[PDB]
Amino acid sequence: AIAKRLEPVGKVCVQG
Amino acid sequence: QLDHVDIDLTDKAAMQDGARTFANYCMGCHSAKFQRYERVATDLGIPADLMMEKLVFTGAKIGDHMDIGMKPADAKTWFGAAPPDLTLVARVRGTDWLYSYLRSFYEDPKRPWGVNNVIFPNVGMPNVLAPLQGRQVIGCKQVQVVEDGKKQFDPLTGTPLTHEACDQLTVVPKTGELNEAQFDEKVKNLVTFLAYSANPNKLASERIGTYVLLYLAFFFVFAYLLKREYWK
Amino acid sequence: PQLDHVDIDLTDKAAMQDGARTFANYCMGCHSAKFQRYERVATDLGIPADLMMEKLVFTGAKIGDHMDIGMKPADAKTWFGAAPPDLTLVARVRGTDWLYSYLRSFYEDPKRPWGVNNVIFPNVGMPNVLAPLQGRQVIQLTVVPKTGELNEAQFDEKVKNLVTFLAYSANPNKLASERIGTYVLLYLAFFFVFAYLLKREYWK
Amino acid sequence: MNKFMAWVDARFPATKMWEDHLSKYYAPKNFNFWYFFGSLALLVLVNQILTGIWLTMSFTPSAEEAFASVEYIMRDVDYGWIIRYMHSTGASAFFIVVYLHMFRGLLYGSYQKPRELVWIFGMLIYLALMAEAFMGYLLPWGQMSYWGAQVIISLFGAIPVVGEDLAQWIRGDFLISGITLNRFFALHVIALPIVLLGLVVLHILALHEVGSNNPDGVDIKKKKDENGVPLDGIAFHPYYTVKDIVGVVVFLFIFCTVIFFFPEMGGYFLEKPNFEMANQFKTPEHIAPVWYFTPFYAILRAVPDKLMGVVAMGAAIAVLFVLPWLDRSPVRSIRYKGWLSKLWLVIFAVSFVILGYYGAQAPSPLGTTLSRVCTVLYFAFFILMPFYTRMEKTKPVPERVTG
Amino acid sequence: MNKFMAWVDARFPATKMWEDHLSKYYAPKNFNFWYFFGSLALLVLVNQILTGIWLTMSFTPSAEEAFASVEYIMRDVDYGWIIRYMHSTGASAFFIVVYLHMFRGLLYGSYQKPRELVWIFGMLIYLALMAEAFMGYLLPWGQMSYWGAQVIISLFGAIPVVGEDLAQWIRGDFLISGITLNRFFALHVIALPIVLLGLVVLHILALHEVGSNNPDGVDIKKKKDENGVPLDGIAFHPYYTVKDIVGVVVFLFIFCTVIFFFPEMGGYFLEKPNFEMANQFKTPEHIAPVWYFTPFYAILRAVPDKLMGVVAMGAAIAVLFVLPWLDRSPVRSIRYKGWLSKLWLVIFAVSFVILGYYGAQAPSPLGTTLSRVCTVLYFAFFILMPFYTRMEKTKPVPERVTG
Amino acid sequence: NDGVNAGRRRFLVAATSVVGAAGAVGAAVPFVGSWFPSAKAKAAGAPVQVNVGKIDPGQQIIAEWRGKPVFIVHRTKEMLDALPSLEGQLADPDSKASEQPEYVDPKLRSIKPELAVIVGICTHLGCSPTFRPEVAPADLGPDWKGGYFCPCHGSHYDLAGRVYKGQPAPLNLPIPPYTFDADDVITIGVDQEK
Ligand SMILES: COC1=C(OC)C(=O)C(C/C=C(\C)CC/C=C(\C)CC/C=C(\C)CC/C=C(\C)CC/C=C(\C)CC/C=C(\C)CC/C=C(/C)CC/C=C(\C)CC/C=C(\C)CCC=C(C)C)=C(C)C1=O
Ligand SMILES: COC1=C(OC)C(=O)C(C/C=C(\C)CC/C=C(\C)CC/C=C(\C)CC/C=C(\C)CC/C=C(\C)CC/C=C(\C)CC/C=C(/C)CC/C=C(\C)CC/C=C(\C)CCC=C(C)C)=C(C)C1=O
Ligand SMILES: COC[C@@H](CCO[C@H]1CC[C@@]2(C)C(=CC[C@H]3[C@@H]4C[C@@H]5O[C@]6(CC[C@@H](C)CO6)[C@@H](C)[C@@H]5[C@@]4(C)CC[C@@H]32)C1)CO[C@@H]1O[C@H](CO)[C@@H](O[C@H]2O[C@H](CO)[C@@H](O)[C@H](O)[C@H]2O)[C@H](O)[C@H]1O
Ligand code: HEC
Ligand code: HEC
Ligand code: HEM
Ligand code: HEM
Ligand code: HEM
Ligand code: HEM
Ligand code: FES
Repeated sequence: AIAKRLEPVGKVCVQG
Repeated sequence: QLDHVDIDLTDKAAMQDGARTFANYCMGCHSAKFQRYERVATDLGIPADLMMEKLVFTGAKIGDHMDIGMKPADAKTWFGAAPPDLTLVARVRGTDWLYSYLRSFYEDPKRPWGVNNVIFPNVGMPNVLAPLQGRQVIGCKQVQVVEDGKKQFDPLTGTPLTHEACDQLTVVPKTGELNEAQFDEKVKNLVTFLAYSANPNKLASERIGTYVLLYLAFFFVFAYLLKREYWK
Repeated sequence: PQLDHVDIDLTDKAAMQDGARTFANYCMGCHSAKFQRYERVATDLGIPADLMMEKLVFTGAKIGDHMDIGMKPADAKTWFGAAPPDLTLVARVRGTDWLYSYLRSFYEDPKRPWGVNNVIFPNVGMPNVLAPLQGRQVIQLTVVPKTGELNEAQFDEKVKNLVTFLAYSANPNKLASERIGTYVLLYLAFFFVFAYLLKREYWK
Repeated sequence: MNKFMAWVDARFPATKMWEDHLSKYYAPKNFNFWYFFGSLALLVLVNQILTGIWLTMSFTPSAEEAFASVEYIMRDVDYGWIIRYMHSTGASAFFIVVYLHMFRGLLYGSYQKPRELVWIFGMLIYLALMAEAFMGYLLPWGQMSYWGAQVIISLFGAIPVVGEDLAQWIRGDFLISGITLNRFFALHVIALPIVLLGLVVLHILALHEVGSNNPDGVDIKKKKDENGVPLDGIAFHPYYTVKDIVGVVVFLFIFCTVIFFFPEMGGYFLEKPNFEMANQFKTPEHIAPVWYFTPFYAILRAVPDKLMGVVAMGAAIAVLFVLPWLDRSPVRSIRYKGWLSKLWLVIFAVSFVILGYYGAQAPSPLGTTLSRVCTVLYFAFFILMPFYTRMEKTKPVPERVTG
Repeated sequence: MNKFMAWVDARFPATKMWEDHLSKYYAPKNFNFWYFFGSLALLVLVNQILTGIWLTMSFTPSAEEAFASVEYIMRDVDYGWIIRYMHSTGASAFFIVVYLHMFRGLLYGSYQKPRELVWIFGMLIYLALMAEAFMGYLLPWGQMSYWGAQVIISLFGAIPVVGEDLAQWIRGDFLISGITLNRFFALHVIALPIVLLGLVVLHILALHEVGSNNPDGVDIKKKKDENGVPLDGIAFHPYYTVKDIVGVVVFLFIFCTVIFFFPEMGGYFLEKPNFEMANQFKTPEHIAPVWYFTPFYAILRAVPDKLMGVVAMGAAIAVLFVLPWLDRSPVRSIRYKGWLSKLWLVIFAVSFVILGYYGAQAPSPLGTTLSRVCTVLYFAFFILMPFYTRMEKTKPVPERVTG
Repeated sequence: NDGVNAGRRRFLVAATSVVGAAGAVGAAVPFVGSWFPSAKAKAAGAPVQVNVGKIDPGQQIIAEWRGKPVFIVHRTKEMLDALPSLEGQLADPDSKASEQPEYVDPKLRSIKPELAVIVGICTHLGCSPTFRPEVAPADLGPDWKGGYFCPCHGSHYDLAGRVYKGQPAPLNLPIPPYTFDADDVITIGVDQEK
């Protein structure tokens, strides 16, 4: 619950 | 004219969302250097590992202050004004001022960053929450009709009766992730976190003060009896 | 260890200027003198401010700045195994005789990390940075002939001037102190006679 | 213990002092609400000394760390926020209590003979307190701190000849900087506390030499019983000690309420702009003094001329020194002074409050007009005192205190 | 002025205090060299307060800037080097003068009845001075400073149960750090100066209540003239005021000689390793206390056990408190005590000096043995006093002061 | 005043005094509590990785671990043979009463004999002892065999960190929790695997 609330805004798409 | 916001410092979820917003959209330019990640996690109920993983982006330790890489002199050169430390900004400006300021950015091509602020005219801050709010402009939109405080709501639907006004902050449709209510809640959570940061002792202060006042009432009863008696 | 006595003259402006030159060129690479300012060193040594900036300020600092250096203490401690201490007060921490004997007591010791040891400061972490001037000194200390720019007498003067500047750096108020103290003591001797006579008059 | 006290009394005048100052020291029995404030001033002074000693354990008097050290106290030090709020609220409460103390002196003619020296020591205490609070307000090193110090020390630049040199010498620098911060910290933490403690000692000693006034202005010493005790006199200990204990508890209730619920007091006990770090290059839109300096500020702002404004602000405080010789009333208490004295005391209180209220805001037309009018009235309360204290008709002072 | 003093005296105890304490206060006329040191201690306390106030205007009580701020005082502040040397040499002179004062008390039995309270207040002053000097010595934040603070705070770690927790609480940290430095700065700069001022006031008040002893130990109050003035008594003002002025001038001559020519005094007033910034990881090869703390340090170093060494040091100072009751001699002055008292006072002086001398250098075999012998002699001077003050035969005390 | 009610006066005085004393304790709570380690102090410290392959025989290096100096000494053979010869001079030769990891040698007080990692803080009043590997210094006596000598009050430890008898120091120098990440690299602050 807290972890979802605190998710960083920037999402990075990584190879594999 | 500021907009009132009812800020609940006992809401851990709201403060957590505000802390996330501050760590992501705000700590790029603004520091909270008078405040430690460890204390923020303890007061917001965030586990230390979770705080480290989710809110500490600068490689600092949990007990370190919320410092940022942007130096005040560099940022003053770049923006024309140094982004102030935001630990105490809630105390410096108040929560209503912050709530109105973060929602009052509107496009203004005449300005260095293309935006101006109703609350803080000619502010040097770029509109960094534009992706969330969307494009906000000084345009024409529907505003509730008011005549000498005679505010008209719809008796049946309970929604406002509105007329067009042509000098209002209007968000261009389908330009931001969040609608007006969602951005309102985002800004409310951010201002709640800032209010906590400015005064992290508020809740403990109220508790301790309640106990102190109870004790002082007790002691006053005894001192008053010892006075009125012995004055006979 | 046994130290060599050196007579340090803090009124010798030329000697202190040579010592300041040696400190700026050979010593400020690793050591700071961060508790004194270039401006005050220039004023006390009789060096013009422009001349001080041109000849002794290599860090790009202003005349009024502390004699700081780029080598940070943590980095130097990692690199050398020991942090080069700030030398502003070293003449008071160690004394001029100890400094004079130490800067002349470096000899070659291959077992050491920097290939040198010191009689005064055994197993010291200092590289022998004045080797070009003194030459190759080996163990009794003897300098290998034709290995340094200066002979024994010329190098001793260089160390003496450097130690003299270090002596001044540790105590920049010594000359002004002895001048003021002379007048304070003269006044107190003058005041004592009046106080003594006043006491003698009353105690009859 | 009896034997222990006998041993001490042979070697220390403990019982003698106790019976000379607190017990067997007969104060008028008709003290009222207005006589709580000397003991409350002592309590606030003790609070300031203790909380300041503890803040000093964590405060850093450097321009680079003063504000950060204050936040370290507020957040990192265990209960440090409590101590800091005790200190700030205690400065504000010190001025509240001291102003009510001085107003009691005005009300009951307590500055008049024989208490002229008591009043003068009290005014020296007030000067020391103003200096102490001014130098303390610089210590946080916020925007208000820095810029108020800047303006207040620029006032010393208004002296026609030596003004600029004197201001630079006071600052210790060409501007307000960390040198000024450290200097004011040293003065505020030791020198002025020592001066204030000595002045309070002298003040209480003078009072006990001449004895306390009372709300009726009756010289209770005139009427004494067969034992030599005034008929209207009661031993300070225990009666007024317990009364002052009750007053101290009430004051502590208010003080702790402010500390734990409203430490800022609407931005008057802790000014909002002072929560922003001092910026030598950006000054606040409106810079105002702490509330307890606002009245004199208004006076200084009421005078169009700079040097004349500084002189008028200084005289606003200096005239209270000569107050004992300005009052020519045959009676002490306002209860028995003529209508003119009552009217002028009301006018002075209203003018002081209005000056403080309008010195706390940015200049305004009505504000400026009322500030000038109230400056005139404030100075007329003193300048006309020697006249309207004689013109009025005073009531006969009763032989015995009323109640 | 006559009229001005008449005005003051009706409102202040000015003349009465002057004639009770300084004038018309008849002290024995046979005060010698050993009676200069109370006034000199007062002067050194005033010097310490003033110089420390001026140092506090430029000192930064942070681990990052304390040493740098001290050098800033020495080099950048105009005459700041003078003030700092006055302060350090004044601490050393404070302990010199206080030790000579205590030794006068030992010589002439000034601790005996009726001056037990005078002696106890003096011992409280000495404890406050030890604490003040220790906490001041930490402030420069040199190697001496840091490691002396470490050792002395860890002394509290010797307590079997609450020792470690108490030491951590005193530190404010898990090791000596800027927290300890700042806390000790606060205690040194305000709390203990206030305590010392209060204790000095109490000390002098007790002395004036019971009266001053004299070298002959003659109670001059027994014999009085028809006016009530003791036959051997002279007004303290002007005779002893001028004598103390001469003593003050001589002390100032020595003090200024040290300040302006020998401020370090061979490394005993300003220690050489304290010119190196504090290093948490490098302990100086010769970590010795300031000279005036060496005698007790030696005592602690002479005891093989940790806790027993700490207790022995504590008991070395605490024993001086009970001295007024250990001395059962029928006479006050050493001039009329038996050979045993003179021999044991010589033994105590020699033991104290030897402990200080060997406590000022690194451990040695002869040093250790002499430290251990002088530790037992120092304690035997007190533990055997109740016995050898009765075994000895005392000369008759003259009815009049000799001279 | 007519017939003061004693007992009631005594009770009220006592109750007011007790309540005021409780309030005094409460008002002291902030001042006493502020002296405990603050958030600045509680920053703690992380384990330090030290490369010990470059330590010459009979030499020592200082590692900064949690604000304390750690003596990492590369012990030569001769001092290792000498260490058992000192057991008659040591208060706790087997380290029964000292603080050390459960996995270090009770006598050598190290994971490997040739290297000793010791928390370099004297167990009497807490100062880092001076490292004196020399055999028989004039000042340290002829019976010396190398070790540590506290410069504060002259506390003798052997090269294993064990305190000599009759010494201000009652305990052997603490051994920090450390491991060998590699034959020449240790880490101070983390226990070694069982
Ligand atoms: C917006 O803005 C504004 C506001 O703001 C926001 C305002 O609020 C206000 C309103 C302002 C107010 C009402 C606030 C008022 C505040 C104040 C009053 C603050 C003022 C404070 C200062 C600026 C500080 C000024 C301090 C000064 C000038 C005093 C300086 C004192 C010294 C430096 C002391 C000198 C030191 C000395 C003499 C050393 C001691 C010397 C010795 C001799 C010691 C003894 C030595 C010996 C014994 C040795 C010699 C031996 C002798 C004598 C021989 C004989 C021996 C014997 C001992 C007998 C305004 C107008 C404003 O618009
Ligand atoms: C080599 O190396 C070595 C050297 O070195 C180099 C050495 O030198 C030495 C040699 C050592 C020496 C000889 C040195 C000796 C030096 C020393 C003795 C130094 C020791 C100093 C310290 C370590 C400091 C220790 C300090 C301690 C333990 C004391 C701590 C005190 C406090 C924290 C104060 C407590 C705070 C309180 C209680 C606040 C006050 C409370 C209140 C209640 C205030 C009032 C409140 C109110 C009024 C509100 C409540 C209202 C009430 C009461 C209701 C009624 C109302 C009314 C007012 C009546 C050695 C051995 C050594 O080998
Ligand atoms: C163990 O005794 C120490 C000395 C003799 C010890 O003389 C004693 C001389 C007297 C004195 C100062 C001593 C204790 C308590 C002192 C008292 C406490 C009370 O306090 C007060 C105040 C408080 C009140 C409550 C009570 O009264 C007093 C009135 C009382 C008091 C202060 C008065 C005086 C007492 C030591 C013998 O030393 C041997 O020699 C070596 C010592 O280190 C040890 O050798 C080992 O360690 C060496 C490392 O150097 C290696 O060389 C070796 O190889 C290796 O074998 C060996 O173990 C050890 O025995
Ligand atoms: C979350 C997205 C943010 C919040 C909430 C705030 N900021 Fe900023 N900001 C920036 C600059 C260069 C300034 C100075 C502008 C000027 O002085 O004219 C500011 C200012 C503010 C203020 C005003 C505080 C005051 O006391 O006046 C507030 C309340 C504030 N900011 C809140 C720059 C930036 C920036 C760089 C791109 C970012 C990412 C943010 N600000 C983010 C936030
Ligand atoms: C880097 C190559 C250095 C230069 C160039 C100089 N010094 Fe040095 N110094 C250096 C280190 C790494 C150390 C510490 C050695 C150790 O084992 O602790 C030092 C130390 C000194 C000292 C000792 C001071 C003291 O122990 O209190 C002195 C007196 C000293 N250095 C003087 C000095 C002079 C005069 C130099 C120019 C001729 C000089 N140093 C250059 C590193 C370096
Ligand atoms: C009459 C007595 C005193 C008064 C009126 C007074 C007033 C003040 C004021 C108004 C402040 C500003 C507080 C703020 O706005 O943050 C302050 C700060 C400070 N004071 Fe004082 N003070 C007094 C005595 C003392 C004493 C005796 C000490 C120390 C011994 C002290 C130490 C401090 C410190 C360290 C600060 C900075 C921390 C802070 O601002 O809270 N004060 N003082
Ligand atoms: C700031 C710290 C002060 C303290 C601690 C203090 C203390 C006291 C105390 C305990 C009393 C006796 C009780 C009482 O009358 O309330 C007293 C009386 C008095 N005080 Fe204060 N005082 C202070 C400041 C002042 C000031 C600023 C003034 C006036 C400028 C003043 C003027 C007087 C007078 C005139 C009296 C005696 C009058 C009477 O008996 O009615 N005092 N003071
Ligand atoms: C440290 C600051 C001190 C000050 C300012 C001070 C002040 C004085 C003064 C002015 C006198 C009278 C004049 C004189 O005897 O020279 C005196 C007497 C005395 N002092 Fe102190 N003193 C201090 C410390 C001490 C200490 C540490 C002790 C003992 C432990 C002590 C014990 C005594 C005694 C017993 C007398 C009476 C001497 C006699 O009557 O012969 N004082 N003091
Ligand atoms: C009995 C009174 C005092 C004694 C015996 C005393 C003793 C000392 C000593 C020995 C030092 C170390 C100086 C050094 O080694 O360089 C020191 C430092 C210091 N003291 Fe005190 N002190 C006293 C009172 C005061 C007071 C009242 C203040 C402030 C009002 C003060 C302020 C300072 C400061 C700022 C330092 C650090 C700067 C420096 O080391 O020169 N002292 N003190
Ligand atoms: S510090 Fe090691 S013996 Fe005291």
